[PDB]
This record gives sequence, C-alpha cells and structure tokens, in this order.
Amino acid sequence: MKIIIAGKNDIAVNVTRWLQKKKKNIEIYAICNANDTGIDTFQRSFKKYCKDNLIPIISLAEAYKIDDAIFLSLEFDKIVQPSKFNHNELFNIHFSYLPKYKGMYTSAWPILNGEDTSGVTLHKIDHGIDTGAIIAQKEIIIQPFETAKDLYEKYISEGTSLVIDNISTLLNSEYVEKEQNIKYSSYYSKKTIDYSNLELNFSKTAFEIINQLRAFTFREYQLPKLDGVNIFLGDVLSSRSIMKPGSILERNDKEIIVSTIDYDVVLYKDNFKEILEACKYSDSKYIAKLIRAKSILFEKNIYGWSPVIVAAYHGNIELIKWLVSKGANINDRNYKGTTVAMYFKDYMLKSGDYSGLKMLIDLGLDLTLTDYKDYTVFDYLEKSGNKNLLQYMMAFM
Amino acid sequence: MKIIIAGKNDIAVNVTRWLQKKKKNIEIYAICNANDTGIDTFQRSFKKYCKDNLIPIISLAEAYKIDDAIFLSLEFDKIVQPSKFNHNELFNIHFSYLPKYKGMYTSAWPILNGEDTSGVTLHKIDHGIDTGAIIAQKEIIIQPFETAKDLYEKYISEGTSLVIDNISTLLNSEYVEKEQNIKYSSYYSKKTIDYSNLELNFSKTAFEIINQLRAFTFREYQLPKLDGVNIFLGDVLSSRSIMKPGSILERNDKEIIVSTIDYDVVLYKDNFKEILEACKYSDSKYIAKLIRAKSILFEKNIYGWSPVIVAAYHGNIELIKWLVSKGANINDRNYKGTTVAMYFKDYMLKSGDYSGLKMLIDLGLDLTLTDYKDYTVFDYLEKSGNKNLLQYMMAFMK
Ligand SMILES: Cc1cn([C@H]2C[C@H](O)[C@@H](COP(=O)(O)OP(=O)(O)O[C@H]3O[C@H](C)[C@@H](O)[C@H](N)[C@H]3O)O2)c(=O)[nH]c1=O
Ligand SMILES: Cc1cn([C@H]2C[C@H](O)[C@@H](COP(=O)(O)OP(=O)(O)O[C@H]3O[C@H](C)[C@@H](O)[C@H](N)[C@H]3O)O2)c(=O)[nH]c1=O
Ligand SMILES: Cc1cn([C@H]2C[C@H](O)[C@@H](COP(=O)(O)OP(=O)(O)O[C@H]3O[C@H](C)[C@@H](O)[C@H](N)[C@H]3O)O2)c(=O)[nH]c1=O
Ligand SMILES: Nc1nc(=O)c2c([nH]1)NC[C@@H](CNc1ccc(C(=O)N[C@@H](CCC(=O)O)C(=O)O)cc1)N2C=O
Ligand SMILES: Cc1cn([C@H]2C[C@H](O)[C@@H](COP(=O)(O)OP(=O)(O)O)O2)c(=O)[nH]c1=O
Ligand SMILES: [K+]
Ligand code: NA
Ligand code: NA
Ligand code: NA
Ligand code: NA
Repeated sequence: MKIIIAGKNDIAVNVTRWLQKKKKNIEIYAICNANDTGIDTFQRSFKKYCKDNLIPIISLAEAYKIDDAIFLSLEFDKIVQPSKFNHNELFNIHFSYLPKYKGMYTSAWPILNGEDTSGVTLHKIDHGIDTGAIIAQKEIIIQPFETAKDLYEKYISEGTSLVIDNISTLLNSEYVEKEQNIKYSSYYSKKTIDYSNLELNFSKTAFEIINQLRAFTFREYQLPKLDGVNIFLGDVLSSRSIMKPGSILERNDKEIIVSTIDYDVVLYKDNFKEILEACKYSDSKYIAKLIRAKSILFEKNIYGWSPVIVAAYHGNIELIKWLVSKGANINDRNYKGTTVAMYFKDYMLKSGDYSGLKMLIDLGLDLTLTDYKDYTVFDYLEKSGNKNLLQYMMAFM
Repeated sequence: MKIIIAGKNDIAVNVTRWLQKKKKNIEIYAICNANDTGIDTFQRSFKKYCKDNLIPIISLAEAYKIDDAIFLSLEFDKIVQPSKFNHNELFNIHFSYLPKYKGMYTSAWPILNGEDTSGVTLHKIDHGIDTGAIIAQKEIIIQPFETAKDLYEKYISEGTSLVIDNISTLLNSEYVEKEQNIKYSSYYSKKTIDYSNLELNFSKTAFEIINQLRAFTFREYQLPKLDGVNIFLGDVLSSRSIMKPGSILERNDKEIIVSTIDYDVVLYKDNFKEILEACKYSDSKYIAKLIRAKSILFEKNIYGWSPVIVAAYHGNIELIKWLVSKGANINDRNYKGTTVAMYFKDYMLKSGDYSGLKMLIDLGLDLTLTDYKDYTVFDYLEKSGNKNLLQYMMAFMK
C-alpha cells in the first residue's frame, strides 16, 4: 500500500487523483521532473498538484530505500538503476507501441513516417531505454486529419486508462512480463528534430509533406511556417509543378501553393484566431465557410479557450450544437479545468436566459465536473449567492 | 524499329546485350552517365560496352528528337523532361517497390529503415521523380544479414529480368499502367545521406545500428568507420551496458564492442584484405579463426577477387571446398568476367598439377562460361599453345 509516482503533466496528475479518490488508504510519494517549474500551462504541473494535495515530493535516492512501494514512471526524465531497488515492481508508461518509437517526440515521428497507428505501452523499467518487458499495450489509430496535438491527447487519455485498468496487477505483482522484440525496434533522440530551427522539407513527396505539417502542428509549441507565416494544415492537389521543389507557385490571402517532388501542395494559412472571434456570434453556416481543416474546430488559445468554450460563454447555442456534431467536446475545459458548463453558467447569470441549459445537457453537458480548484458549477453559484440559478440548475440533478 | 537505352552498369549492359542477340533487327542508341569514364569497375562501363559493339552514343537532347523510338532508362542520372519528346513511350526501371523509396540510395534506405523486402519497378516516365504509372513490379527479399551491395546486386539482377520479361510489350504497345498511389509514398534526396562525412550513430537501437552497418557496407565506395577504423558488420550481444551510447567498451584486433540504447553491439574490424592474402596458401583452420561475419568470405576487392578466386589461382583446393560449403560461388567472377575455372587453369599450368579439377567440376565448376572478351578457358589455352591442358580440361567439363 505505497506508491511512488515519478513523472509529469496531466497523466501524472490523473493517475494520482484517481488513486486518492479510489484507493484512499495508499500512501503516495512523488518525484517531479527537472523542468517542472510548478506552474500550469497547457500541461498541468505535477509539482504544483503534489504541493497542493500535501504529497511529499521525494528524490530518486530516497525512492531506492522505500522497499514496499511500487515505482511508477509517467514520463519521468531520469535514468534509474533498476537493480538498486529491493523489489522489481518498476513500471513505465511510454507513449508509443513498443518496440517502435522509443525515445523522443512520439506524437511527431509516427505521423512523419506515415504510420496509421501508434500506441501506449506499460512496461518494466530495465537496463534498456524504453526497453523493459511489456505488461500491457494499447494500439491507437491515428486519423488522417489528426495532428501531433491530437495524437498526444490520445496518449494522455489512453495512458491514464492503461494505468488505471492495470493498477491492481501492479499493486499485487501478479502480471506477466513479455520481453520486447529487437526486430523493428526504433529510437529517436532529441537531436532527431530541431524544434528551435524548424523548417519544412519540400524535397519530399506530397504525402510526406502533409505528414510534416500534421506532425509539426502542435500550437502550444509551434505551428509550421512558410515565409514567416503560420500554417494550419494543407492538402494535396492534382497538379505537378515542373518548378524545383520548394518553389511557391501561387500566393493569396487564404493559402500558399508549393511544388513538391510529385504532387503540388496547398498550405492553408492559420485562421484559428479569426474563427475563435467569429464564434462569439456567428452561426454555423458562416463558421463552416472559414474551416479548411476539421482539426481547427478543436484548437485552443493560450487560456485554453476552444470554439465550443467561446460559444458557450456567449450563449451561442446553435453553433455549439454544430460544433458537437463535428466532434467537439461538450465538456471542453481550459487550463484551470473550467468546464463549458461553467462558461454557460456565466452566460446564464449575465443574460438571465436559462432555457438553453437543457439543450447543452442533451448534448452531453456534465454539471458534476470539478475544475482544478475542485469546485463544481454549483459550488461557485453558492459562493456567490446566486440561489435562483442554483435551484434551477439543481433541478436537473 | 528504334530503341534508346539510357544509363549505366550491368543492368544497361545486360539489357543491351539481350536486345542484340534476341532483337538484332532493332537499332540501338545509347546514352551514358556523367560518371561512366569508359573503365569497367565492380559494374561494367556501358560506354566501353557501346564503343566495343559499335553502338552509337547519343545525348539526351538528341534522343528527345527521335520519334518512333522507345526510350528506356536504366540507372540513368539525368532528369528526363518527358514533354520534350514527341511521343509517350518512356520507360524506367527504378530500384524500389514504388511508390516507396523514390529518389536516391535505394540500396541503403530500405535497410536503414528495417524493411524485410524491397523491389524493382518498371514504370512510365511522367512528371515527377519516379512518379509515373507502374507497368510491372517484383518484390525482393532482403535477408537479415545482406549488405547494401548485396541488395544492389539483386536490384541489378532482378531489374534486368523484369525488363527482359516485359520488353516485348514495350516494343508492341501491349503493356498496362496503374497510377501510383499517393499513400505511403516516400522520397530520399542525395542530401539524405552524406557519404563524405559518413558517421555512425550509436544513439539508436541495436537493430538500427546493425542495420546502419549493413546499409553502409558497400566496399567499393566505403565501409563504415569507427575512430577511423573500417568495420565489416557485427552482431547483437545480450549485454546492456549503462555507458551513454557511443562508448567503446573493449578493443581488440578482431572487434570493438559498443554501448547502444538497448543491447551492446560488436562491430567487427575489416580484415578482408588479410583474409585475401591468407587465402593464397593457408588452410580452413586458419581462415575460420580469422572470420567473424561469415559473409566476409564473399567480399571482393576492387578487381573482383574473392576468397574463392584467390584460392583457385593458388590451387588452394581444400580452402575452395570449405568456402563453397560456407556458400561461395564455385563459378564466382572478377570484374572482367574471369571465372574461377580460369584462375585455376593458371594454377594448373604453373604446377602441372591437374588433379584437383575433378573435385571442382563436382562442386559445379563450369568450363563453358565466357569472360567479357567472350573467351572461354579453352580459347585461352588454344591461343597460348597449351594443347595438352586444353584437352585435359575438355575431358572433365560437364
Ligand atoms: C470564453 C471567454 C471567457 N471570457 C472571460 C470570462 C472569464 O471569467 C475570463 C477569464 O477566462 P478563464 O481564465 O477561462 O476563466 P477561469 O478559468 O478563470 O474561470 C472563471 O471564469 C468562468 C467564466 C467561471 O465560470 C468560473 N467559475 C471562473 O472560475 O474571461 C471572455 O471574456 N470571453 C470569452 O469568450
Ligand atoms: C554514392 C554512393 C552510393 N552508395 C550506395 C547507395 C546506392 O543505393 C548504391 C548505388 O549508388 P549510385 O549508383 O550512386 O545510385 P543510387 O543508388 O543513389 O541511385 C540513384 O541514382 C541513379 C543514377 C538513378 O538512376 C536511380 N534511380 C537512383 O536510385 O550504392 C554508397 O554506399 N556510397 C556512396 O557514396
Ligand atoms: C586472383 C589472382 C590473380 N593474380 C594475377 C593473375 C592475373 O592474370 C592478374 C590480373 O588479375 P585479373 O585482372 O583478375 O585477371 P584477368 O581478368 O586479367 O584474366 C587474366 O588472368 C587470369 C589469371 C587468366 O585466367 C585469364 N585467362 C586472363 O585473361 O593477376 C594474382 O597475382 N594473384 C591473385 O590472387
Ligand atoms: N533504466 C531506465 N529505463 C527507462 O526506460 C526509464 C528509466 N530508467 N527511468 C525513467 C524513464 C527515463 N527515460 C529516459 C529516456 C531517455 C533519456 C535521454 O537522456 N535521452 C537522450 C540521450 C540519449 C543518449 O544518451 O544518446 C535523447 O536525446 O534521447 C533519459 C531518460 N524511463 C522510461 O521512460
Ligand atoms: C518540445 C516540443 C515537443 N513537440 C511535440 C512532439 C512531442 O511528442 C510532444 C510532447 O512533448 P512533451 O512531452 O511536452 O516534451 P518533450 O518530448 O521535449 O519532453 O510535443 C513540439 O511540437 N515542439 C516542441 O518544441
Ligand atoms: K523532498
Ligand atoms: Na530537439
Ligand atoms: Na514539383
Ligand atoms: Na550524398
Ligand atoms: Na548501453
């Protein structure tokens, strides 16, 4: 009944928070990665979560001496001496389908290499990097429209789940170790991609080039650029410019068209900011005309505001309905964990118009959700003494 | 009526040969690569071949102007601008299973990526590099141990066959085309590997690093190095050393063991030349000791002498038998087409010891083969006046 969670970001926090609610008797210790500066971004800080839940934050030296613990690495950044532990209960979540794509930038390389699938892998920590034996594995399908950001989010959801599904095997040490194949194993270092001098390579096929776009589309770090201008995805055209690859063929307000090894490509200029503004008040027929790629309906600005969030804070229900039919999350959250329902609560208070709630509820809105300060929409309504809207909302429970 | 054959190496030569025997009627024009100096090497010079067979050599500019000729490009080094022709009977043999591995280094990249198979592809020349419609294809097994060179040699062989299997349908407009899929498409430029500063990268899996050695093992151009020391393959150990990958563990004279991302690997130093000299006169026993990577027994130096060839010239019969049991080719040739049976005949002349011939015939030695001058071993003995050894060798041929 002891566990050491060593790692970072949302998966570290999700697994930890699951444990606290569902196995309240377990003692939890944490180790944080070097560059966890204790501040939330588009990723939760695990250091911050741990300080706020009174989870003692230990070091690796101390971890070696805590004999009855299991040691769970959720993207931990430091090599560990597996034999130094007095037990063998040492696990790691790796964001790939091992033995492929060991190492770095696993939301990028599978896409770059034109993979259809990737995965998450729960394995033993061994003397190899990402090389210890497999315990549990999840194949993830990458969709042709999906970016690095989209795939990373799958890694988060699916890795969290993978841990939770297997948590008892781990806790009881009743799991089977199957050793990794050497065959088709791959590894990429941090040197494989220079994200500080990121340049698209057009001396490639059009298939490859779109796959670069997809792969490098991870807004919160960067977007790919063509001539100082951000791009959000692209498509293959039927034309084949004789121009040397890289040559810009046309240039207009919506796009750039380039010569590749084979088929020409359209790079769509990023209009995410325009779209998000429009979402305050535009109908879906107008918004649909603005979209050149589906994935952009689910992007977020620096606060974590998505199209569905903006639309909810402005009571733009007709648009919310459409967005959800395009696959948006009716319970989308910002980087404080603030839910769509919380944004709409604000619209309901500001407008006095409460009737739309049932519409959102029927779209899957969940009022029981808690933000990162652990407050529900009902809590906020009490703090602030808006008893009428509170009673109205309560009636749905 | 007419056919333009554009390219280099054994593929250009063998396809051109084939057309000359099996299609004398057809006029042949030839275009050559910039790096074909007219000197044979590990591949033949198409230019030398064309000069010696009085095949006219033309330029690509001149070929653009030749209507009612088929155009076939075989490891050609120039962009063919297809609309510059006034017809559309434009064909290329590419050394990949298209649309994978378009462009360059098709002997290295697939191995580097850990592929089981590659291919040769016969297609139309269209707009784009290796993009035109597929006519015929052959899948090719890459064996786990084979080098880039071995892979290249299969490309040359299988490419030649695919052209030969389909060349009539090209001449007679009876072929079919399927457009290439976009999906799974790849291209590698000349920049994708810098042979000049070829460096090994141990920041990789063992599998990847052995695949690195394989892909960089093309001796006539280079072998991989390590601290400047040439390397002939390696194996995957079971040790998982904690030293940051690239860290050289043990040096001896046979090998250097290295730290990887996962398992350590033994690189084997290139002693090939040492093996070649020892093959003159030493026995199975001494060579088996010299040998780490078995397939080093099938390497050739820049004239095409392998272990069996050197062994045959010095009548090292027991060494020959052992080498064949390892998988050497009993009729192995150098780069002038000179066969084992030719090297042996020189031993037979010097030693007067003819007795080992029967043993060789029974391993498959073939006395009917010709070199590139088109002489059998018989023709050489008859020219030099050795009627005796001539008739002896004839008595034993099958
Ligand atoms: C989506 C959106 C939000 N806002 C305002 C409303 C919000 O109070 C402020 C900061 O946004 P936030 O940081 O996303 O809000 P936070 O996560 O602090 O949540 C707070 O504000 C929301 C509206 C409340 O339901 C919640 N209970 C508060 O904690 O920006 C706008 O002005 N326009 C918008 O489109
Ligand atoms: C230049 C070079 C090549 N190689 C290997 C890798 C390569 O696949 C093989 C043959 O080399 P090449 O003849 O220079 O041409 P390559 O394989 O790059 O083929 C390309 O160029 C020719 C001219 C095209 O018609 C062909 N379709 C292309 O694939 O030898 C080396 O190992 N070291 C080298 O320095
Ligand atoms: C294999 C070998 C050959 N030699 C000699 C003998 C040979 O004539 C000369 C050049 O080698 P080569 O270029 O491989 O031979 P080439 O293709 O010129 O064929 C000639 O010499 C051989 C031995 C004759 O059977 C043949 N009939 C000749 O055309 O080098 C050696 O000195 N040491 C060797 O280990
Ligand atoms: N023994 C062990 N094996 C593991 O698989 C593992 C641990 N420890 N500890 C936690 C986590 C740590 N994983 C890693 C993985 C890569 C690097 C690393 O330094 N990579 C660099 C340099 C590679 C090199 O030295 O060439 C890179 O650029 O990739 C460090 C820690 N982990 C499992 O997640
Ligand atoms: C660091 C970095 C990552 N990425 C992408 C590819 C990664 O698989 C994904 C997740 O990165 P993350 O796990 O946050 O960082 P790192 O791999 O450096 O520890 O983010 C970028 O697009 N740009 C960047 O600068
Ligand atoms: K501490
Ligand atoms: Na990097
Ligand atoms: Na082009
Ligand atoms: Na190069
Ligand atoms: Na190592």
